[PDB]
Amino acid sequence: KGKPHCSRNPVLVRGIGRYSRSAMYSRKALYKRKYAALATVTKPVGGGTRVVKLRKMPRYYPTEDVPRKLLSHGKKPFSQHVRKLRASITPGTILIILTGRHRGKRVVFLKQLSSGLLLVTGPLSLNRVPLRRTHQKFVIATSTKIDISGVKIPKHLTDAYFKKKKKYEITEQRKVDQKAVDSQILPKIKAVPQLQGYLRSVFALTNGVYPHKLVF
Amino acid sequence: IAHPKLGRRARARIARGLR
Amino acid sequence: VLKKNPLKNLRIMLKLNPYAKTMRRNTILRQARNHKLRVERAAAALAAKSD
Amino acid sequence: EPYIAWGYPNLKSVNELIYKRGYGKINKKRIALTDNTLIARSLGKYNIICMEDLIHEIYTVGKHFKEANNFLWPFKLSSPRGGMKKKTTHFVEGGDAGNREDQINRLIRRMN
Amino acid sequence: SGRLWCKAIFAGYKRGLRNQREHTALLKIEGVYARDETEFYLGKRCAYVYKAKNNTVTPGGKPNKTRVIWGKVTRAHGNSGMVRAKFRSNLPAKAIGHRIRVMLYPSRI
RNA sequence: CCCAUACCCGGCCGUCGCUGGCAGUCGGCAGAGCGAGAAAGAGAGGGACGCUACGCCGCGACGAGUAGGAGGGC
RNA sequence: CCGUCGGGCCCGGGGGGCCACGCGUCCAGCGCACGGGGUCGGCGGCGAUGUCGGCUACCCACCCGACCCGUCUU
RNA sequence: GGGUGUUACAGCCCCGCCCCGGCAGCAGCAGCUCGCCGAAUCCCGGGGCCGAGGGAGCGAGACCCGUGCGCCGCGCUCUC
Repeated sequence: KGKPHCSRNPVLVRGIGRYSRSAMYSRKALYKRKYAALATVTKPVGGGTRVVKLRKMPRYYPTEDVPRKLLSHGKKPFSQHVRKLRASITPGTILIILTGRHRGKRVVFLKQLSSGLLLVTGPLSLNRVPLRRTHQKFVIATSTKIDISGVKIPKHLTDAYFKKKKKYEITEQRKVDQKAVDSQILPKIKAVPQLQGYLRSVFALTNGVYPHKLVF
Repeated sequence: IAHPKLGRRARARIARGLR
Repeated sequence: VLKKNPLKNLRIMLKLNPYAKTMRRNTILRQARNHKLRVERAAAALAAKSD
Repeated sequence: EPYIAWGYPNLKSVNELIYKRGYGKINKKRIALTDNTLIARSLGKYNIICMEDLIHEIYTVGKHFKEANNFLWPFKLSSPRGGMKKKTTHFVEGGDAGNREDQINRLIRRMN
Repeated sequence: SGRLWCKAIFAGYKRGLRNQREHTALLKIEGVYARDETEFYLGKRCAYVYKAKNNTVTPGGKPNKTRVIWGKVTRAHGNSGMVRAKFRSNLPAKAIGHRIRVMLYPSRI
C-alpha cells in the first residue's frame, strides 16, 4: 500500500549515491519502521469426466542436445540499450549525408528516434529528401542551426513507421505528413538568407580541400 | 564479533536489530 | 576467473575494499565544494576590480 | 646492481601494484587475487584478511612482512612505456640500473 | 555529384628493416603532415578500389569489374602524418604507391 | 618517433605439476548440498549431458637443441 | 614557559558527516546493476545462366625474406 | 659620437623602520618563468584488438513439484 517515492538520494557519479548508508538510514526514516514477524483440468465428456493434463510430454526426442549456457549479466537486447548522441547534433542542425544514395545532400535534423537513428529531413522541395531515418555515425554535423522549437512533428510517426515493410510505392500517408512538417520548416529556413540555396547544393571535396583542416 | 566460533553469542543482537 | 582491474572497475574494488566507496564518495563532494569556493573568489575578485 | 633498478616505493605505487598486478602463491599456483577469501585462506593466521591488510603489512613493513611478501607472486610488469635512458649503465651516470631512490615511482607508473 | 573520400597513398607495409608485417599497411594521407592532425582520420574507413578481369556483383548495382578491399585507419604512425591501416585482407604488393580512398562516414563530428 | 621470436594482456596446442576433482546417475523406498579464512555431525535417543575410470574434467606454471637417452604413434 | 591543521575511537567539562537505533538486569518481498569471460527480445543488400563460395591444390604477378645438400670439422 | 657625474626631464642596486608594510594570487589559463607529487585524486571522452568458457541454480519445501536473471558485491523501492 502506497505510492512509491522517487529514489531519495540522487546519483553523484555512476554507481555512487550522494548519501552514505547511515544518512540513507535516517533519510528513509527506517529507525522508526522496524518490521518484525495448475496442470490438471477436469473436462466432461458424453464415459464420464476426463482429466486432461495440459502441456503434455514431448512426442519426440533428438538424438543429441546442447547444454545450457552459463549466465551473464551486462548483456541487454538492443531495444534496452542507452541511446547516445553527439553534442554537436542538436534539433535544428543541418547535417551532411555520407552513405545513402543521398550522398552529400545537406539535410535538416529534427529528432532522434528511440531506435537510435536520426529523423532527418532536408526539405523535399529543395534537396529531394523525404522524412528519412539516418544513422548518426554516417553524418557530418555542420555548425549551422535553425530554430525548430516551434514545429509540432507528428508523434504517430516513429521507427516503426519507417521500418521497411517487405516494388515500392509511396503511400498517401507518407505524402500528407511530408508537407505537414515541410510547411513549418520552409518558412523558417527562408528567414536565413541564402540558406535554401545552401540546402540545394551538395557537399563535395575539391583540390586542396582537407577535412581535418577545415571547420564546418 | 567476526570470530566464527566465539562470536556466535555476539552476533545475535543483530537478529533483533532488523526486527 | 577473469581478473578485472579493481582500479578501473569500480564494483570489483568494493568487492575487495568496501571502504573505497566512501573514499570516493568524498573526493567528489570535497572537490565540488572546493571548486565552488574557487569560483566564489573569482566572482568576488571581479567585485574587487570595479570597486 | 648492474642487473636491477630498485628504489623506494610510494604508497600509491604499492596500491596499484597489489591491485592490478597482484597474484598470490596459493598451493604453489599463481592465482589472481580476485576476492579477500583468497588472502584470508592463507594469511589469516597473521590477521591479514583483506587487500588493505596486505597492503598495510607491505607498505609499513610489519611483523609478518616475510610471510605476506612471500605470498605474493613476483610481479610481472610490462616493458616500460616511454623507453629507458640506458639499460647498461648506472642511474647516476645517465643509465637505468642501480638505486634511483624515489624515482622508482615514475618507472612503476610506466611499467605497471 | 563530387568526391567524398580523402586521397591516400599505400606507402608500404609495417616493417622493420629486414622483416615486414603485411597484416598492417602504412598510409600517407594527402594534406596531413604531422601527428597532431592525424587524429581526425583515426577509425575512419579506408578502401582499396581496383578493377579486375571478371565481373563481380556490386551492392546496389549491376555487375561491373571493380572490386574493393575494406579497411580502417587504426592509429597514427611515425611523427610526420603517416598512419597505420588494417584491411580485411592484406593489401597486395602491387598496390604500393597507388591511390586508396579514406572515406569519412565512421565520423566523430 | 621506429621495431625482436624479449616483456605485458588474450586465444589455441603440447608437456609438466597439483602424486587435483568425478563411482553421488545417492529420485513418490525421492528431496535436488558441501566455495567454506578459523581442530571437528545438514548424526541418532515427472527430472538434459555424463563415467572407452587405460575415461572424463579443473586449475597453474612452462616449451631452443647437435652427440645421446626415453616415451607415444588410430 | 612556548610551538603542533600532533596523540589519546580528537581526554574531559560548560553547518556538515557517522558500516550508529530495540527492551530489561548486574558490575521479509520486489526490482536496478562498472557484480563468478557477449549479447541483441537490432538491421540491410544481392542470388538461374552468370553470378556466389571454394584455406588448401594449378599457373602467374608483386613486396619482404632467402647461398647446396650430405659430411668430417674449433 | 666623446668627456664630466649620482637621478636632474630616465632608471638600476643595497640598507633600516614601515604588522614578514598592505593587497589579489599562488608551483597560476599572463594555457611555458623554474619542481616533486596524489589515502595530499577524481570525473568525462575518443581510437584500436578481443569475447575464451557454457547445467552457477533460485523457491513451495516431505503441509510441495514450480521456475531457468542465479553467486558474491553495490544500494532502489514497498510493507510510516
